[PDB]
Amino acid sequence: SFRDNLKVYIESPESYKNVIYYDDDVVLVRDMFPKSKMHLLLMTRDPHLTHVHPLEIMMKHRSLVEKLVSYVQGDLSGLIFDEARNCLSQQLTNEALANYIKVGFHAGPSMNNLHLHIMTLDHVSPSLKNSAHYISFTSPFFVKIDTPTSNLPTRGTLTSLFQEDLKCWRCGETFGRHFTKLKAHLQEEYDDWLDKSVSM
Amino acid sequence: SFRDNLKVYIESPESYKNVIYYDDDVVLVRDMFPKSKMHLLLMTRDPHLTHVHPLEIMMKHRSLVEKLVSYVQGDLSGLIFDEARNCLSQQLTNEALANYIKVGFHAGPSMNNLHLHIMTLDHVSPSLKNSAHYISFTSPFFVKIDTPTSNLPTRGTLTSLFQEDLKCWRCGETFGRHFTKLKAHLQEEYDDWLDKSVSM
DNA sequence: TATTCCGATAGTGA
DNA sequence: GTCACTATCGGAAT
Ligand SMILES: [Zn+2]
Ligand SMILES: [Zn+2]
Repeated sequence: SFRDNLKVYIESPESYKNVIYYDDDVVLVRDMFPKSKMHLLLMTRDPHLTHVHPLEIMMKHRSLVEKLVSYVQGDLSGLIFDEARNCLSQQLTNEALANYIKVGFHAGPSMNNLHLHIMTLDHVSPSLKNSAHYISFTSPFFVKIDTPTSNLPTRGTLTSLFQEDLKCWRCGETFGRHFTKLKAHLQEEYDDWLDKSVSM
Repeated sequence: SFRDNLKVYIESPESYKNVIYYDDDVVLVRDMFPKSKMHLLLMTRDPHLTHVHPLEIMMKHRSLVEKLVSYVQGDLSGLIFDEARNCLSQQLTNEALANYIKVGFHAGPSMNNLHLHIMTLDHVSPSLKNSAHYISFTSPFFVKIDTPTSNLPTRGTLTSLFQEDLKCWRCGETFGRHFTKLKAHLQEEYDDWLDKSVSM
């Protein structure tokens, strides 16, 4: 099944150059279809935990949540900032980049192996091809890793999000269902953010 | 306006080789986007009648209706059969062709100059490109010229027809909204009809 | 809400 | 229900 496509990264990380980190516990791998300039996946290698739904992970597996956050903010932090500088600009400091990165799970992932998204905010990417892509990362469907448990969405409830009008995440401008127009505007927003960020 | 596109044929039929007949009263012209193998338009040149709605023509202009029918069955009859043989097959007799030709108005034409469609039944044509095309010629939206007045549709009432599932005019097979599949089937139906018709 | 391919659907401009 | 262009929307296979 296509839904098991990610299992090869946790089973044989030694085989993939796009696996930019692995140890006995986790794998950090580049998303094959990046939905922002930088888009990485952090995957547990635990044979049981990998098949636990991310909302259940957030609710009842706080040790794993803390462990993943610890990887992101510690041992993988330098690596992630270098990936971001290569994907965006060498001229961007850790401080600028940290405020331009989000980390979270999809509330309804299609792939069955638990994967934590670590990505830049731009959503400027050739692989961003439709409204559902965009909405999945910019609505409550994207469950940020620091969401309090009492604020988690209920499994299966967010279907209707995907039919809503499009709004730019940065400035709030609306685009109805005109995805192509949104796309062009996201480019502009990135150009703007970059100019402002390097200008210090 | 694009809606006045046909007026050139009644104003200056002398200028167009695809005007296959003209006199002081009418013009017979090839449809520029034929929706069957043969698709002709018979147009009154009368400055007033040309802008009368076809349903009003059918209801209250019986002399013009009779005159158009007289052209079709009389002085233009040989011409129409030749067009049909060239468009379909030389091997088809007048008798076979007469049962494979329909004559009628659209209940809601876009073009403003009154035009009577004279066309073969096949609907096999590169210009037949969507469901609305097909439905416009095979439903009550196509008002056959011999429709009794008491059985005419009311102006503006047939909008909903265009959303219905597709059915083959010849054998009744249904295709949902799969237009491409209908198209392929119409080809087959034409091949079948042709084989049967020349086989005397 | 995995991608990709095809095709139906919708709005516009002329 | 003029055409033609663009883009959105929808199902199916993988
Ligand atoms: Zn914006
Ligand atoms: Zn049929």
